[PDB]
Amino acid sequence: LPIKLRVEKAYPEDVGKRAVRMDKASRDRIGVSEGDLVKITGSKTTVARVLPAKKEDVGKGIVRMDKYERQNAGASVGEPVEVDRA
Ligand SMILES: [Zn+2]
Ligand SMILES: [Zn+2]
Ligand SMILES: [Zn+2]
Ligand SMILES: [Zn+2]
Ligand SMILES: [Zn+2]
Ligand SMILES: [Zn+2]
Ligand SMILES: [Zn+2]
Repeated sequence: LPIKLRVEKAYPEDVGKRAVRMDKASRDRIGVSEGDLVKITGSKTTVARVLPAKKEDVGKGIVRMDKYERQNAGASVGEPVEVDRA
């Protein structure tokens, strides 16, 4: 089973990276470490590398995604997506 996390915007420093940020609890729940590939599915599905959360975001059930990943997952900011190992 995947986990669900709420889409939020990427920090500018991560825009144009095929990568998303999620905290360690979230990584632990799907069994991935920083640098591994995750599958992300809103209404569409895409893949991206796992980055750790910024400190301000630890413990939040969010996943930070830039515009390209949001487009490819078919998900808007504030909507949940399913995240699983790739
Ligand atoms: Zn920064
Ligand atoms: Zn990207
Ligand atoms: Zn790993
Ligand atoms: Zn890093
Ligand atoms: Zn939507
Ligand atoms: Zn929000
Ligand atoms: Zn749902």
